[PDB]
Amino acid sequence: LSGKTPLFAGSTGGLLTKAVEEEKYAITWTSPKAQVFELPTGGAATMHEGENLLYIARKEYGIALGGQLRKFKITNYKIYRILPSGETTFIHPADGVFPEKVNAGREKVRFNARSIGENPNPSQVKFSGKATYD
Amino acid sequence: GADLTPCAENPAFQALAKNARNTTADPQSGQKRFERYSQALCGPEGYPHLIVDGRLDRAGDFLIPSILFLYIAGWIGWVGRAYLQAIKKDSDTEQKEIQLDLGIALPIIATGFAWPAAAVKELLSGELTAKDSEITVSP
Amino acid sequence: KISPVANTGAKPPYTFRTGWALLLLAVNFLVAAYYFHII
Amino acid sequence: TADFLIHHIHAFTIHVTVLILLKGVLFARSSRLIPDKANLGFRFPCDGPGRGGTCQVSGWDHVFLGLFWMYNSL
Amino acid sequence: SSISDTQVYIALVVALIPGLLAWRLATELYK
Amino acid sequence: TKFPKFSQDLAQDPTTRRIWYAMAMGNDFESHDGMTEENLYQKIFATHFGHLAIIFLWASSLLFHVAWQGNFEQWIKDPLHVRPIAHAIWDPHFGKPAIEAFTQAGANGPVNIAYSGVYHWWYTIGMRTNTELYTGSVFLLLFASLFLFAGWLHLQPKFRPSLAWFKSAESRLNHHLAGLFGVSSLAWAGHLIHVAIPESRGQHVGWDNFLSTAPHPAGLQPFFTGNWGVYAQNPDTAGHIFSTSQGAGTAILTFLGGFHPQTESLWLTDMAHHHLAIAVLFIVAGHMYRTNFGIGHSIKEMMNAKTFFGKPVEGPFNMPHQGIYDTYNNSLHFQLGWHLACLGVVTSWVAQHMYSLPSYAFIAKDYTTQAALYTHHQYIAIFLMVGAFAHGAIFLVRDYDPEQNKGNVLERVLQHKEAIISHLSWVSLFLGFHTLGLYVHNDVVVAFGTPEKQILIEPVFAQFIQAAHGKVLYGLDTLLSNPDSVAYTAYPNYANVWLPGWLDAINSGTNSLFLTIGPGDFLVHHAIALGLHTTTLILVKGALDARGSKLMPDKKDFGYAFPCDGPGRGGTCDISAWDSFYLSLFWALNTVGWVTFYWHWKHLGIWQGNVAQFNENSTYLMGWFRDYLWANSAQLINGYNPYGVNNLSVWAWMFLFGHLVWATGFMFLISWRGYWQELIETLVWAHERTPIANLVRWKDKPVALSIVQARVVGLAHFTVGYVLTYAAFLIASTAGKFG
Amino acid sequence: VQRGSKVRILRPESYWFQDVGTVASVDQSGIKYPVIVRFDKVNYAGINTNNFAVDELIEVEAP
Amino acid sequence: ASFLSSIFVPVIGWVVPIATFSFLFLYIERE
Amino acid sequence: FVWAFSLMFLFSGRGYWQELIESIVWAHNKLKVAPAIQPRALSITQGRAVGVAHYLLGGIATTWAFFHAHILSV
Amino acid sequence: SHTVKIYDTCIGCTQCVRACPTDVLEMVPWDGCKAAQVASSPRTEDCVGCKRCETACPTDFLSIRVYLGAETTRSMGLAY
Ligand code: CL0
Ligand code: CLA
Ligand code: CLA
Ligand code: CLA
Ligand code: CLA
Ligand code: CLA
Ligand code: CLA
Ligand SMILES: CC1=C(/C=C/C(C)=C\C=C\C(C)=C\C=C\C=C(C)\C=C\C=C(C)\C=C\C2=C(C)C(=O)CCC2(C)C)C(C)(C)CCC1
Ligand SMILES: CC1=C(C/C=C(\C)CCC[C@H](C)CCC[C@H](C)CCCC(C)C)C(=O)c2ccccc2C1=O
Ligand SMILES: CC1=C(C/C=C(\C)CCC[C@H](C)CCC[C@H](C)CCCC(C)C)C(=O)c2ccccc2C1=O
Ligand code: SF4
Ligand code: SF4
Ligand code: SF4
Repeated sequence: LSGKTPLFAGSTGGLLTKAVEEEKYAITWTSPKAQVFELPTGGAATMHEGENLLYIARKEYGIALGGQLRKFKITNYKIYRILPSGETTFIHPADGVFPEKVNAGREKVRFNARSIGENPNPSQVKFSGKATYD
Repeated sequence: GADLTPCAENPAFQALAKNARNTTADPQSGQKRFERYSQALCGPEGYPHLIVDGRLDRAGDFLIPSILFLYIAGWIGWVGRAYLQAIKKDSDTEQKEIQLDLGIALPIIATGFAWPAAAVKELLSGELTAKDSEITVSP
Repeated sequence: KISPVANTGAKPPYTFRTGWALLLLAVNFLVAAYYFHII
Repeated sequence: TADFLIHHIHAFTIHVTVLILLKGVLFARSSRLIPDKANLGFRFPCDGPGRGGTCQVSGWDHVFLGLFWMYNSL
Repeated sequence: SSISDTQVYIALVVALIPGLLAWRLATELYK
Repeated sequence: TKFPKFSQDLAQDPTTRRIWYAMAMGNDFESHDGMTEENLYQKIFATHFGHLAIIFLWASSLLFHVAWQGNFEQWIKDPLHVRPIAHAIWDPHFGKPAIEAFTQAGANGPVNIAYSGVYHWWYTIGMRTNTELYTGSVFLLLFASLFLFAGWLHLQPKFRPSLAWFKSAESRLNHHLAGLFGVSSLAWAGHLIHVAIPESRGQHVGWDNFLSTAPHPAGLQPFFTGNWGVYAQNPDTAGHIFSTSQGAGTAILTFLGGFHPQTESLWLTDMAHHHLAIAVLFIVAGHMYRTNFGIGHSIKEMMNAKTFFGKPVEGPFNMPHQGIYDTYNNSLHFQLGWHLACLGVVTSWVAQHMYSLPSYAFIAKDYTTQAALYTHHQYIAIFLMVGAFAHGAIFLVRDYDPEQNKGNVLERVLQHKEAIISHLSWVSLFLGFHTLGLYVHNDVVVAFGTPEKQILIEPVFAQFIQAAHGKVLYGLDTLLSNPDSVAYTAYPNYANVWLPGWLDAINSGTNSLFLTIGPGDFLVHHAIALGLHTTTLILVKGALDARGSKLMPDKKDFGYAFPCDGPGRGGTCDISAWDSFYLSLFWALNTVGWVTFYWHWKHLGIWQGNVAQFNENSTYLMGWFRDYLWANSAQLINGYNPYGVNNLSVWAWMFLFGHLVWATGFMFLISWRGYWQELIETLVWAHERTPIANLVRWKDKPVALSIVQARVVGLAHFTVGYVLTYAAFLIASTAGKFG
Repeated sequence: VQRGSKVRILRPESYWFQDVGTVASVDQSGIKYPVIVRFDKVNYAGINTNNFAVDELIEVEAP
Repeated sequence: ASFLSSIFVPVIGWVVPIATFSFLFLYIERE
Repeated sequence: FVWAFSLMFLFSGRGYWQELIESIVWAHNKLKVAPAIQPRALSITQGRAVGVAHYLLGGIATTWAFFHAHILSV
Repeated sequence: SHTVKIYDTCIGCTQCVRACPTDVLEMVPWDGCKAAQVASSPRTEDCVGCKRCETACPTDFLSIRVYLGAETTRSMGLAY
């Protein structure tokens, strides 16, 4: 990962021991202009003119931040999951496309080819290791 | 009749009548109140006890109040039911519920004196009840 | 929509329902008759 | 001795009332549980049963809870 | 006025018998 | 982490929720991972044995402390004026003034007075020394150990019963009715005749001499011959003194039908005759079914029958009961939800009788035991009743199969449930607007100094029940009040043997048998009506709507106890059928407030002789507030006054105790989770950022309580404060006055 | 069903189950639930319209 | 035989909770 | 009374009350007294607002009358 | 942890994916002739269970449900 940290004095709201012993998340974005943006956990910060990088505790902070970045006409925001062993994984735009847009590569997952009323009764599925939502 | 006596002969009733505590501006309202309750039945304490059994001797307790209510209450329901049905035929239904169309309501409020006749008419043949099928229901 | 949510299968007189209900009603008046000292 | 206790009781109830009220002010914008609380608004019931449950997490619901401690204090 | 002392100690020894069996019933249920 | 062996999901939980949620469903064998139907029944069958052992061990406790730390032998010589002792106190926290107060009932140490009434129980049955109670103590320990071994045995592989053995329903009814009800009833008449009747008459019968000593002089010749009338020839005279031979008789079975004059309790000879007739019917009742031999009824054939003598008929009473037999057996929650309701009714049935028809000796004059025993059972009647619907809802969510029923009677209820839930609302509303308005009209009217203007109405037709039993006080002159009527003098067979003694009991006025009813009694029964109609409205709704509703049709997929469906669709805060139970338990507790305050205040006027204060002041609600609660709480709050400490110091502490436990629940009900979770996160920050305490750390991540278990914790808090506060007030108000 | 008619839906787990609503449009395609219906009464969410299949709709009145 | 209460009461108040909470705390935290 | 009436809204939830109104709406559509304005249970934050309003009103009004009637006698 | 099941009543409005805070839902192409888009839930491990997706659905009842289940660090929204 490469980028600059946003300029802010620091805050109690931020990374805790989970980042060291468990997963920590990181978010990248590139802005043409330096503006003040509210951080996910309290406070405000400025953003450099190129390759801003921020570390965040959970995945929810990044997309919540990305929604704020979209207000400033920024869309090249990516999120990474950094494990304690240093393994990094590029996740949120898993493909070059965003999730709301459609792309041919993706496949449907846990799609129930029926209406919700057609699900079986629970008594019909007991002591079988299955559920009605299957 | 249970552990009671006629109030006019009950001494505890007469004991309270001397100090009646007139309610309205009329000075004799206290004595007049006890005088008219001389008909009912009081107990040992001296307060009157009504009997809603249905005896014609004591029908003014509950029965006469009963009939006077239901004629009044059915007026309110038949009026509300008819006013609501009249709105549904019109286009702007929800607004008329808040802003009453008095042109439609007061003719309906003029009726209702004969709500029992309209009730039996809808019961014997009409729209007093919708079918169980056409009504909405949970699964 | 396997089973309908509304029942069916009856006719206007309802003999079985009235026959048993009127019996339950006949008892209620017999009890009232003893109270009113009709019997 | 009785007034030493009661005056401390007053300080106890007052501090808790400030705790409920001051918390809603700072955490109305965002929280570790919910970072986008501002977009939902000042007056929302929750964000959902997820995260274990997010019930009475708004700035409004803090005022609702604090009003009970107004009664307990005064 | 009260029961003898010896009768009390006997009841306590008898109480071990449900106890040893209560442990056996419980451990068997966990399995 | 493998603590929940029954669930792998909770074990794979880093949070604290695993510890709380694991405590909950450790008893839910249906949700236990990899539980087959065979192991489910086999595990349930063994658990019953451990439960039965806890009962007998608990009973052994009551017999041991009274023998070792009790005054039963002294209480017999003067039962009315001697207080019974439950057990002894040993608290290092007590001071010298406290020990001085609790040294009561003629004891050499701090001691508790008993209010269960069990001193009156075994005395009537034939116990007269402390050694006899000790033999019962050691007997029940071995009797309990017998069951604990049986539970371990039936979990071993060879002795594990099969699934078909559990579903053999026609057999179980045959043995329970004939054996568990009948033979046990038949046996109890044996003890009454061999042990209780003579020892009430003075003769000491025990294990040493019961084989030699005869209950009746004539022996068994009148029975086996058939001349049964001999046993009822010489009855105990009215002047009989209990546990003595003065005015005694030789009869072992009689039908005197009334109260013993001295003890103000039922004739014990009738109780011997009582259980005889019941055991005969029960044994006769047992043989209905088709256990193995072919002789008897098959429930499945009777319920699936669609043919009367000539006509083709839908079913019994022309109602389709096609698939109810398999539904009852296959689904245990239907059984449990059913059996609790049957037991819940019986529990109230007990309470309604024991104060009116006291069986045991001298309980009628031990006023405190009568009240605690009444409040005991009716509180327990609720949880059994409220608990029945909770399982009836789970059955609809877990075990109910519509394809099996398919036109069943049970299918029809789900089809018109809206009329059931709707009309219940009208009945509840129709009562409360009127029951309150009449209480309020009478309350305001007395406030303005015109009590004559109250709406007092007599409970007319309720006297007709009493007048049909006697009770000349009203003057109705109906069936049994009428000497010339047909029921008074049975025309074909003038065998009204109960009528002479029974009429004397009602028309005495001293006992609590069919007490006088007044106008204040009228309004309270309708309040009790409002409690029961509305409590059913909540439970009936939750069960019938457990499967689905227009707001959340797919409710069966989630389960009985899920928190919510989410904010959308206007908000879904208590959709789950579990939350219907949660709101129902608030009512059922309130009903007994309406029942027991009515019981307690009505009886207090009688025990004190001041019947007028209840008949007059129960109309306006200030009377219940003033004459009952304010006046009777004087001795309680004065339990530990600044000047000294009396024997009622415990109740005052318990009174204020449950007050706190009542209100700590309100936090969990009012304040909800998301506020607390953020508060916890701040504490997690500080502990991870303290200089020295950073060394020690949680292994399970702290997490605020879930939405559902918070509602659980609030009920127990609400209920424990409900139970403890009133018990302290009920006992102290009665014990302080002793009448 | 032809556009403009009134149809009573018989879909369980639907707010307007056993209620009448006007068919606003139909899609001549292979899509499941092609019909589009408009009800006067609103959902708990305030949506007022939802697509259904042909079998669930029965012709109460003509167009 | 009143000395039994001096031994059996505190065992319930101290020895029972200490031993039970001690074993349980290790049992729930086991792996 | 008004204090205890508050506890209806604080303890309960909107999900129950909407389902109860549903069954009641059926009886009206049966007798054709159905309201044109579809009835809905109170919003979540409203049910909390309605409770605290009664909780404080019934609470303060009590000590209001107790303070008055007691001190006015003396 | 939590399961997110999607049903045939989808219409491809995409309001669900826009509402998700953790990006658990993706849009995939429906090979049939219904539309060129139907929802999916591939990254189901990051589901917190906030039910925002259900509030955004325009169906008479949901084309997408969220059946809660086993809890994890990601589902419980714990930053510690
Ligand atoms: C049998 C049942 C019964 C019940 C359920 C009640 C219930 C109540 N009484 Mg009543 N009483 C009952 C019987 C009763 N009372 C009285 C005489 C009485 C008086 C004179 C007053 C009440 C008050 C009250 C109400 C409290 C006011 C309020 O705001 O609500 C809920 C209350 C709260 C949320 C506040 C909690 C209660 C506190 C603050 C009391 C604790 C005092 C303690 C010393 C402070 C500790 C320290 C701090 C940290 C808390 C409460 C509804 C009134 C009141 O205002 O009391 C506070 C009041 O003035 N009652 C009498 C004798 C006639 C009887 C028999
Ligand atoms: C009538 C009461 C009762 C009964 C019969 C059971 C029965 C059962 N519970 Mg249980 N439970 C109960 C109440 C009860 N529970 C209550 C009130 C709670 C709290 C809500 C729980 C919480 C709970 C959990 C959390 C779990 C169970 C489990 C189990 C099952 C396995 C055996 C067991 O408990 O481990 C045996 C337990 C012991 C503590 C072993 C020691 C035995 C006793 C307690 C001590 C006896 C020794 C005696 C005092 C000392 C003197 C004798 C000495 C001389 C030797 C079994 C079916 C477990 C399961 O998964 O089911 C398969 C499980 O995980 N239960
Ligand atoms: C600081 C306050 C305090 C404390 C600590 C105590 C302590 C005690 N009092 Mg006491 N008392 C107090 C104030 C206090 N009192 C006051 C102010 C009064 C009024 C004057 C009294 C009046 C009083 C009387 C009259 C009696 C006591 C008794 C007792 C003893 C009961 C011991 C017992 O049986 O086991 C503990 C008792 C239990 C019931 C167990 C806990 C119950 C919980 C709720 C349920 C159990 C399951 C649990 C939740 C599961 C987790 C644990 C499990 C893993 C093991 C104990 C020494 C009794 C006594 O002498 O001892 C025999 C007695 O008869 N007290
Ligand atoms: C008598 C027969 C009986 C049987 C066999 C069962 C059995 C069952 N019930 Mg059930 N129930 C019963 C009676 C019964 N109940 C009654 C009478 C009621 C009415 C209150 C209920 C209400 C009820 C509900 C509402 C639910 C069950 C559930 C269940 C299942 C799970 C139990 C569980 O989670 O562990 C038991 C767990 C516990 C934590 C029990 C102990 C908790 C008590 C209240 C603590 C009290 C605090 C303390 C001890 C007091 C301190 C005193 C103070 C002075 C210090 C299980 C099949 C649950 C389920 O999912 O069913 C499938 C469920 O949701 N039942
Ligand atoms: C239920 C069982 C139980 C029992 C038997 C006791 C017993 C006792 N408590 Mg106690 N307590 C309990 C539960 C119990 N508590 C609970 C549940 C709570 C929570 C509310 C408390 C809270 C509590 C407080 C707050 C206090 C006590 C105190 C006391 C002691 C007062 C004795 C006295 O008259 O003054 C004292 C008389 C004396 C002769 C001096 C006492 C000397 C101590 C007890 C010696 C202990 C030796 C110790 C165990 C050595 C172990 C070493 C070994 C392990 C190597 C007594 C030993 C009081 C105390 O100070 O005790 C020291 C005290 O202040 N308790
Ligand atoms: C004659 C044969 C016989 C007898 C005596 C029993 C007896 C019993 N069986 Mg059983 N059973 C039998 C045959 C028999 N069974 C057969 C053939 C089968 C196979 C079909 C089964 C299958 C079976 C199962 C599967 C289970 C039992 C269970 C039980 C026990 C129920 C709990 C209990 O104690 O209730 C006692 C009940 C009474 C004493 C009477 C009813 C209660 C009334 C209300 C009381 C009387 C009223 C009176 C006023 C009360 C006053 C009280 C007094 C103190 C003042 C009980 C010990 C259950 C159990 O506990 O597991 C061990 C259980 O799970 N049995
Ligand atoms: C004293 C407190 C109190 C009161 C009065 C009520 C009253 C009611 N509850 Mg309830 N409830 C309470 C506490 C209370 N609850 C608590 C603590 C809980 C636990 C959460 C519940 C849980 C609960 C559930 C779960 C259910 C109820 C239901 C009901 C209704 C039953 C219908 C009935 O009998 O109508 C009688 C109604 C009354 C006596 C009140 C009418 C109002 C007054 C008398 C007239 C109004 C005029 C007003 C004074 C003037 C306006 C002045 C101006 C300022 C606006 C009724 C409205 C049930 C329901 O609604 O089904 C129909 C239902 O399902 N409640
Ligand atoms: C075989 C047989 C017959 C012989 C019968 C004979 C010659 C004796 C049989 C006696 C019997 C069948 C005795 C019953 C024994 C059970 C007893 C005695 C105890 C039950 C106690 C219970 C259950 C618990 C009681 C409790 C305790 C312990 C208390 O102390 C307080 C009360 C309570 C809590 C209730 C006859 C010739 C007929 C016919 C041929 C076959
Ligand atoms: C206070 C509070 C908390 C926080 C409470 C917490 C974290 C519990 C802390 C209590 C600790 C664990 C001590 C409790 C000890 C008990 C006295 C004994 C319990 C042990 C039994 C198993 C015997 C919630 O999480 C919550 C959630 C939803 C609605 C309301 C509330 C709520 O009111
Ligand atoms: C009772 C209750 C309801 C239901 C309460 C309702 C529906 C209140 C309705 C108040 C009035 C009576 C509605 C009708 C007003 C009429 C216009 C009055 C008729 C006009 C004449 C009086 C003139 C909730 O919605 C709720 C939601 C969340 C938490 C708790 C609760 C809760 O406790
Ligand atoms: S309990 Fe809280 S989170 Fe759940 S539905 Fe109600 S308001 Fe929303
Ligand atoms: S919001 Fe729901 S119905 Fe609409 S496209 Fe997404 S999953 Fe399908
Ligand atoms: S519950 Fe939350 S994370 Fe899961 S699909 Fe809905 S909005 Fe997305």
